[PDB]
Amino acid sequence: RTIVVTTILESPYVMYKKNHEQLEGNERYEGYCVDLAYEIAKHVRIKYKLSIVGDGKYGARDPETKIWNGMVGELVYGRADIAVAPLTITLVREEVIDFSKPFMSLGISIMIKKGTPIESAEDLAKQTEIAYGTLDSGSTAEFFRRSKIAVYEKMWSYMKSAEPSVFTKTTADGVARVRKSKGKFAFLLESTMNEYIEQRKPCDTMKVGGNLDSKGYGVATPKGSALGTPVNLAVLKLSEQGILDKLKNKWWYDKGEC
Amino acid sequence: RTIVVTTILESPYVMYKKNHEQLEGNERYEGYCVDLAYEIAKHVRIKYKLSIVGDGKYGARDPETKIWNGMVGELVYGRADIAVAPLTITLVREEVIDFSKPFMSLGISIMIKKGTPIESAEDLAKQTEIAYGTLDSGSTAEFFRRSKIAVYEKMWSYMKSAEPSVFTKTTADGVARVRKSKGKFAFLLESTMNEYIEQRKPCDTMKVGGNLDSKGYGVATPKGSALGTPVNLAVLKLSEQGILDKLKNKWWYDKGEC
Ligand SMILES: C=C(C)[C@H]1CN[C@H](C(=O)O)[C@H]1CC(=O)O
Ligand SMILES: C=C(C)[C@H]1CN[C@H](C(=O)O)[C@H]1CC(=O)O
Ligand SMILES: [Zn+2]
Ligand SMILES: [Zn+2]
Repeated sequence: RTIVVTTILESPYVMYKKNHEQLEGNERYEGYCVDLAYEIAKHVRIKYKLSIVGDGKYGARDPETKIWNGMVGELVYGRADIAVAPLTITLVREEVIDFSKPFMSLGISIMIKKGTPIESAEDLAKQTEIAYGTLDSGSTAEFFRRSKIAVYEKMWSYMKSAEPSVFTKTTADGVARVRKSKGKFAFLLESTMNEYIEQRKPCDTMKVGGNLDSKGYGVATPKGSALGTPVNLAVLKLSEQGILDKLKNKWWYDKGEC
Repeated sequence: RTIVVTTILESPYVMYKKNHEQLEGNERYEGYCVDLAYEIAKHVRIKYKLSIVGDGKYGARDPETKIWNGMVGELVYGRADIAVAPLTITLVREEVIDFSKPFMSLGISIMIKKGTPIESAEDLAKQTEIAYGTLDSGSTAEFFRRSKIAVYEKMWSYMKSAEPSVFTKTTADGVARVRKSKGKFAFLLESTMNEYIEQRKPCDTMKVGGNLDSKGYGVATPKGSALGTPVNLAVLKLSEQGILDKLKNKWWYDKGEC
């Protein structure tokens, strides 16, 4: 009856409101994905409750246990009805859950500290003075792991052997490390996050080059679900009324501090 | 057994090869969508035959007869198995057919003759010296028709009353009219086509501003079809192996004459 929407803390998708400790239920949270979930639930006509996923992950299958973790896992095992999050639409995920058409478009991109002499992945690849890394798990790591393009294989071989580790746990962590490494560390992250951070004080980062790939985030539901179709048409309607553009502007640029 | 793939002539998606009159079947054609269809059919393991849609349309429902026309129509009425074309993923279409995840990302955009004093839709909207129009039917017309954003309503009201008609039949026609109007006509078209034309001689056009929206083209199949799922995973695989990027580069930029 009250449907379970699994989500995850990630700025500016889902964040605690300033006085969250005095608040209850969905009121604790705000952000792009909270507003999206509200809009979708209005069109599909459902009451829902946002739940932060317990294990803090997006969704991968353990090669040993074959268990899906994260939000994908909550859907696969029947413990959530919908996931609304910056969940990258990937083939291994699409094989076990259903994604809506993308609510957001993006690509893997490069974050540098202002003044770093790097404009492209090719600049990074041909050197070692400036270190570079992805998140430890997620779709970006996986892009590099699986790539068969020369530049990207190089980069992956470099990252997978670099001492000490170039990979980081969270967006915050990768960003802190760009900001503290005096130009000697670039972070490979999705363009959406990169763009957001660039408009945040201290305004010492920038996105450089084009993106390395082209993909989307999708709202996810379990296979066979009766919410699949209405959720999909809901994303398209919202896209077509301009509401997805409006919410991106709201959370990325209306408040931009740079 | 040999599955019917409906398509349409549109450069550089599907074009006649130089010696097409001496050739037979799928060999008559080349382009981005011909290569896509080949790649998809390889992964899904199907033999197929490309058919140019008889009525030369993409897909709309007549408000009087309720008949779907064009490629969408061929799928809806059972006369084609798959459509592979620059078919924009729209809600009214998604309600009657199935689209794969997008194979290409894009948006409505502005084409000007080089030297026209226009950088944005806002520049166009606030004036009449420089005329502007969309194709007569398609997703772009429909964007403007349905928009509730102020700038775009203005533009739509202007276009729907302008004398003589600002709307044109085909991409070629809109382009010819940009090129012959001495800077007094701008064409609103999808960014993909705009980008292609900009790399074609006489190199007298350019794309200006950002896009007005964000959407994709999808491969389409009839609702309930056994090819739906494999086609969808096939697009994602191809996206993930870099083949969609490779084909775009091939048809848009490898040969670019500007
Ligand atoms: C925030 C992180 C862990 C997520 C967000 N989208 C990707 C995902 O859906 O896997 C991850 C980012 C990345 O891999 O660069
Ligand atoms: C080539 C034309 C008629 C097609 C291509 N995509 C759009 C469609 O799928 O409707 C149309 C373009 C447009 O509306 O600007
Ligand atoms: Zn707190
Ligand atoms: Zn000919």
